[PDB]
Amino acid sequence: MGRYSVKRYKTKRRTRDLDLIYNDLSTKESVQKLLNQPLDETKPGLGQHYCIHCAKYMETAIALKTHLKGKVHKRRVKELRGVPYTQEVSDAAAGYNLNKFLNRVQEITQSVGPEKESNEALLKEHLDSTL
Amino acid sequence: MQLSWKDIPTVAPANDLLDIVLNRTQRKTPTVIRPGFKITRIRAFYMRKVKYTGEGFVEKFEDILKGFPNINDVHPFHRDLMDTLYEKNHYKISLAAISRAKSLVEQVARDYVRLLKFGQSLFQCKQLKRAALGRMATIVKKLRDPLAYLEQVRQHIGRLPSIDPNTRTLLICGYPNVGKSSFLRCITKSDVDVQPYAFTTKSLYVGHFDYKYLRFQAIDTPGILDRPTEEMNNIEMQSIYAIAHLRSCVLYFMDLSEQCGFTIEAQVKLFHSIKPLFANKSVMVVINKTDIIRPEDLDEERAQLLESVKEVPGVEIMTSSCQLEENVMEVRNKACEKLLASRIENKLKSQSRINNVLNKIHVAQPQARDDVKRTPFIPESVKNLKKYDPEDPNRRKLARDIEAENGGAGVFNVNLKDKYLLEDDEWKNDIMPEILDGKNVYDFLDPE
Amino acid sequence: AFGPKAQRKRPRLAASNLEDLVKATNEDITKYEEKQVLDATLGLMGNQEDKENGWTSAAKEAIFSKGQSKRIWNELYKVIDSSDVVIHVLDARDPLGTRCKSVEEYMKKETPHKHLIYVLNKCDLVPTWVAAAWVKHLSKERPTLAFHASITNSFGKGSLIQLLRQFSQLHTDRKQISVGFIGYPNTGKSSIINTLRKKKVCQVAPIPGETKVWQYITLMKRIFLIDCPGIVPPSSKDSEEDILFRGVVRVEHVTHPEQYIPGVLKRCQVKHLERTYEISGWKDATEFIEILARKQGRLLKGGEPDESGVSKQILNDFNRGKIPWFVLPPEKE
Amino acid sequence: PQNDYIERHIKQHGKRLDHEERKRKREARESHKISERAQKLTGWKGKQFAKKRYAEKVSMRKKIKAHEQSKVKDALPTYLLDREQKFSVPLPKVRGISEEEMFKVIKTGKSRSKSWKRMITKHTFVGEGFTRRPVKMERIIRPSALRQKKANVTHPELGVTVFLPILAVKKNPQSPMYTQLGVLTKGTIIEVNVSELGMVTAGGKVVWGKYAQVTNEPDRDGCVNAVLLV
Amino acid sequence: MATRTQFENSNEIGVFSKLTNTYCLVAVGGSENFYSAFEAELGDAIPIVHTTIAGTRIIGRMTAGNRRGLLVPTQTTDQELQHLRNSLPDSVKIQRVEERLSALGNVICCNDYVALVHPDIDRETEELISDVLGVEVFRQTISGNILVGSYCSLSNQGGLVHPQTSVQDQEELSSLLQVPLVAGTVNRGSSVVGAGMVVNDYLAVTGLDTTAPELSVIESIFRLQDAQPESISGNLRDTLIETY
Amino acid sequence: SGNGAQGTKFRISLGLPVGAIMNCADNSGARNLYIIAVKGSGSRLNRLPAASLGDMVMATVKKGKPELRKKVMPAIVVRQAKSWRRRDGVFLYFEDNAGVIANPKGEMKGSAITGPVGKECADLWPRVASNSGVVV
RNA sequence: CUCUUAAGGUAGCCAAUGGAUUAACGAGAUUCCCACUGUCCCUAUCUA
Ligand SMILES: Nc1nc2c(ncn2[C@@H]2O[C@H](COP(=O)(O)OP(=O)(O)O)[C@@H](O)[C@H]2O)c(=O)[nH]1
Ligand SMILES: Nc1nc2c(ncn2[C@@H]2O[C@H](COP(=O)(O)OP(=O)(O)O)[C@@H](O)[C@H]2O)c(=O)[nH]1
Ligand code: ALF
Ligand SMILES: [K+]
Ligand SMILES: [Mg+2]
Ligand SMILES: [Mg+2]
Ligand SMILES: [Mg+2]
Ligand SMILES: [Zn+2]
Repeated sequence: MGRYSVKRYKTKRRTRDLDLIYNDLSTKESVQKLLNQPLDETKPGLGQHYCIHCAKYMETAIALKTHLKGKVHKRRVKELRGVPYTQEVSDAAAGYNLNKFLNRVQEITQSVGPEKESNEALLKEHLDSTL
Repeated sequence: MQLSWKDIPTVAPANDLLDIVLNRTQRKTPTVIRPGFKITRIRAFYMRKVKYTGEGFVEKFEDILKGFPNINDVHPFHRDLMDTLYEKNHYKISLAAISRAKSLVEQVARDYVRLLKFGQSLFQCKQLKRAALGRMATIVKKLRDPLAYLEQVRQHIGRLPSIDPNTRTLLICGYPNVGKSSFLRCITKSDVDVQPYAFTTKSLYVGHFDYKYLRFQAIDTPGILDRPTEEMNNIEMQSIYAIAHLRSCVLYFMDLSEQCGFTIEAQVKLFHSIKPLFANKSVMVVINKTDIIRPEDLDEERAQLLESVKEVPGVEIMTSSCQLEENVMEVRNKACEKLLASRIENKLKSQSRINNVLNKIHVAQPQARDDVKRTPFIPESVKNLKKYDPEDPNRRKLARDIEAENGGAGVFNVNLKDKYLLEDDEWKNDIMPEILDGKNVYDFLDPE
Repeated sequence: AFGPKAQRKRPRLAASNLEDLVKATNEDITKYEEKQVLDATLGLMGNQEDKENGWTSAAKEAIFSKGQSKRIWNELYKVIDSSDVVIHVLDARDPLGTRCKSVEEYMKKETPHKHLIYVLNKCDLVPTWVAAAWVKHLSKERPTLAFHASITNSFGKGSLIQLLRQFSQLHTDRKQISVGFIGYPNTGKSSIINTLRKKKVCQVAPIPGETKVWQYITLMKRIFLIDCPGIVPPSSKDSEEDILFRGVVRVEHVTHPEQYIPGVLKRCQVKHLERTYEISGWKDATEFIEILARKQGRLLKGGEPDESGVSKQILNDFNRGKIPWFVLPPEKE
Repeated sequence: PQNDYIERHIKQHGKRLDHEERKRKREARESHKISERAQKLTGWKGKQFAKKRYAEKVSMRKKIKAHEQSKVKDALPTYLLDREQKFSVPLPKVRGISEEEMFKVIKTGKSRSKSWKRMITKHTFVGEGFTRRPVKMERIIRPSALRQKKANVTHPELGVTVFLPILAVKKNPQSPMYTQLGVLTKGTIIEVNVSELGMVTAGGKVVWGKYAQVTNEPDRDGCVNAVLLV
Repeated sequence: MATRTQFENSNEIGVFSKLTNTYCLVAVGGSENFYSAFEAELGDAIPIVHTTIAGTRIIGRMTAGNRRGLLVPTQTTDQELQHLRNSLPDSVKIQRVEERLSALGNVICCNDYVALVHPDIDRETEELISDVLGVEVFRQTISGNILVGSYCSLSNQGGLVHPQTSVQDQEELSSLLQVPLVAGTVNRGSSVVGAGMVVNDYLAVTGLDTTAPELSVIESIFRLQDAQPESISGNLRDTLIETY
Repeated sequence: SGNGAQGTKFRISLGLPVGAIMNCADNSGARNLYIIAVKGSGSRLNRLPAASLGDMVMATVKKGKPELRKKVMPAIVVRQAKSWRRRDGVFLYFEDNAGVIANPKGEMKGSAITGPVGKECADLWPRVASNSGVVV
């Protein structure tokens, strides 16, 4: 309603969603494709220096280093730590497709969880080494 | 190429055009001006009159000039045909007269608007405007003859058949009364008149047919007389230009019964005379009217003449009768085969249309890859189904027939529940509940 | 000839015989096929193919029709009617581009008593041999004077003044003569008048169309100079690119200058461009624009290069003479 | 359809069954229709209808006269047959034109307070080598759109008119001031180039300059018409 | 056994219809002329079902199936799913699929034995295809063209691919599908053949604007008439050279 | 409802007036489209022509191929950000405005469309439905 | 009596520079771009 909320969260000023960023961080191939990109003028920094968690392009390596050494990135990482909250969560909260939600929960706990954590750790150490 | 010129707007005569444009000025521009008004207003009034009238004349002239074909830029067959029909010299001179009148009218309009810039009184401005309009009227009335000529030419040229010179063509030629229009009637659905006197047909007539899924055109011509081009007339020149320009298969028709009024010697002489016309085109000699006389029971000298006709490479003699469906179809198919062979063999000598043709002609094939059986599946009901006859007393009634007998399209309300395959036919018109106390019934609906 | 009352039943000029007739038809068919190939290599590959797709070319901008205004041409005909001597001012970089041949032909046809001469201005922007060759080639038609217009440090001022004094001496019974300056916009007509007066008496600006109405300037007691707005004669061969590279239109009012930057690349030497902008390594106009924008810091929001602004600045540099270039003069004979 | 398909369709199927009777009754009604149009059409349409009726009646009378005249019943060389074609001036007195009509006041200045400029409102001949005076000293203004170079000159003998170039303005009857300004009004004597008329003196000299008198008002009709003085 | 018709003056038969070996689906829009065009050739031999998918008429583009099953997207309503279940016999399975690519008819090209699929479909969608439709599944593009369902028309006898498919790609796809493949057009030059026509082992339905050479190519490659084998391209070579 | 369209078109909330820039969803090389006209739009004093989902517009390319630029071409709106009502009973909207380049007969220049395509537009234009990978 | 078109292959001779195409500054006059928006489509609502 108010001016700040309207001019920040307008429809045309939208940013990438948490579940999409979770799916980008889940697999190592997605991490590689996001880290290694062709040089594109339409993106800042020629498409380089891209924070996957924040889904944001920085202009320079020093800018990316400063962004990583900050609370905004830490807030985004803490937000991404949890369950990605698909529509199955809301359905189960209403009591709908409960077995489907439980299957997704156990799959997240078993398979997609530790692999995504290992990918995050490898991405962090790669950024530390290359920066 | 355009092949058709029916979309030419009506050409008014000189007096009618003058009436149209002048009355358009008087209706569509304001007419009341007072001498007590400002001189600038008076000058604007008369300048608008002059400019609007000039624009009307120029618009009409431009509609004339854009509509008519450029005779020197069309395909040479169309150029020769239109030169024979309308005398290209007169055609171009009349259109140049229209162009010159357009330029002169524009000059008059510009000059008198510039003059009206300095008008001092309403009387002087009115005199200048009347002078401009009168000079325009003089220019337009000088066009009385070219406009009549061009209106006649427009009417005649809107009705010419569309002949593509780069498609597949069966040309029909010969003496008058040998059966050319009869053959065109047999092989196409053209309505060319068939009458037992010479020159019933005075222009080219086009028919069409399909052979091996290919669209063929067929040109029936007025008959040619065994005369030199110096004393040849325009009607015969239509046929001469058709044979000269259209790359095709030519069918030269001969009447051996001499019912056409021309002797067999005359027909052979005409064939040998127009022999230079069809060079590097397919040629065939069709002997019509085999139900009156036949080549086999002719005279010895006449047989020698027909053999001399056959001597010319690489023509072929075929018999036909315009009451013989099988024979006219056979001669049509032989001519089409010769024309197709010529076109395909000519394309075989070209290298441009090779790789794409091979790609679009090749049929890929599989090979093994597993010991798995894959066969077409046709249901027994399908293979026992009887072919639907639209014209039959005892035929299955279709959904559209039921719709038309009930309400018609857009009024008939089909019941989609009638096709339900249920355990009980009384369950077809059952309303399936969907909501009960804030719960979707469908996500609870389950066996066991 | 034709109609219900037609009496023409035979062709007027019948061919000799069927062999000549078929030879003529074969010749006509071959000529038609060759003409169709030659015209379809361009037109059907260009304009007519777009008609199938329902495409239409972008509407022509009004900024390219500047210099063809009725007010401007009214001023031009006024100064010609008032002038005894007419000085046609050409650009030393492209004098054939800046020649107004239609106005020259009008002057030689309708008013033969008016003396038309050439002044080749901006000779300081071309190599000396280029200016000499252009003067020699234009002197085969008209008296041509090389000039560099500047109030303080000029070239050719004394020669122009003595030529004007000679014209006055020839017309010594006219009690005064008028010398009207005509030519393309931005050739430097007002600059030449200021050079002759040794004072800024006519307004001068790099932007085209600074002068709008005529102006009388008293050079000596018997010599008047007439300043005229620049004129661009209409034509069909003169494309928008040619008009833009003649320094005619205001670059701020054009739509897509990146489409014209390849014209700059074709008209300028690579070494000259790389010396002017301190950049190298581009292989096309888009990369040239992007490299220049990144070097100069002309970034949009988020770091996107400002291609349109950089291209407009490049076009302005080309037209205003911060990038060296010239059109080669005709070969020496 | 192709060629004369409507004519062939009439030949093959005929016309509508009531076509002849319908056409006949329309042609019978035409007389009543003509009278109703003459008495009912108003304004411009009525005037045009009456004008056309008069022209048709004149043409019909001429046709009847020609038929009855047919029923009652220069010495050119061979190479020219079958090929078709006091010292008082014709206008000794013309309408007088005052300076008020001839000239128009042109006001100058930012507030339009100075009125020394005059503009000639009539057509003028300026001659060869005309250059406009400087605007600061240009009192008399002859606008270029009103300047003339040629006139339609009619020879009284042989009855022809040629577009001839003007050479000079000999005498404007209004005033010698208008003569020296080159004003072209009705009655003005001008000199015209008659080279294309092929006139030769009795002594053999080719005549290429003669006098003509202007017979129209060019400011009213946009052109100069003149009669040669032979 | 190739007929031509229109759905409300439109040539895109595959957009508005779905034809398998055991059933036919037709959009409900308008009159009964489309239904009767199918019914004149099929009789009451196989079920012909009026249907809507998410309230739309584009049922051939929204649905996929063969003689053993029918797949519908997640946008299909429960009432439409129930109507399809009641109209079709139990021999044909019906499955609603949660897939990001909802245009299943565009992204799946299948017959009774094999199925080319969009290369970016989900693994569970692939398994569901292999289960319900009972076919082998290959992720493929038709000469770089995704939407294999719209750019291919396939039966158990042959296949028609869009004409810009190279010969090597045609050979690879023919080896994958185990049917002869030809490159051609439908509806007078359209490249979208899968959405231009519908075909099964004994019937083809194309648009009215399809020409005689295109119809002959379709009949030959799909082996419709008994006297029309798939190797009569040698006999139709003359007409194909003339047409191309 | 425009030439090439299949049937009638119920009224959708207008989102894109003339002068708006939408994304290009096809794979023809263009990046965005600048709306200069709306086909079928009525005439009213001071009222801008405006497009909605499923409409055909005349557009120019601002970003994309230099060959494709500087020409006016038909486009079909396939996504809009202004919310509109469906007769099934929900208001809905997309995150962006997007169209696809087409000929006057509603046939696509491109071969694929990236991102979801509205049901209304897909049902109105058969070639859009044929080139759509996702219909909502 | 005589005068001007000798100059030549993308930067010269002649005296760092060859300049006023002058930096900086300006409630001076003007054009364009990004951003931004109720200027507008098209108006609605709230407070004193
Ligand atoms: N007995 C017989 N008469 C024919 C045959 N073909 C044409 N005719 C007659 O010949 C007359 C003229 O034929 P027509 O079509 O006008 O030939 P065209 O003038 O050369 O075009 C017609 O009245 C026909 O009845 C035929 O095969 N047998
Ligand atoms: N280098 C150079 N620049 C010139 C010369 N003459 C004019 N200019 C420049 O060209 C621009 C336009 O000059 P202007 O006299 O207004 O051109 P006009 O439109 O013909 O009057 C001005 O910015 C001048 O500085 C010259 O001889 N040499
Ligand atoms: F000719 Al200008 F400013 F362009 F005086
Ligand atoms: K200027
Ligand atoms: Mg005949
Ligand atoms: Mg100036
Ligand atoms: Mg308004
Ligand atoms: Zn971050």
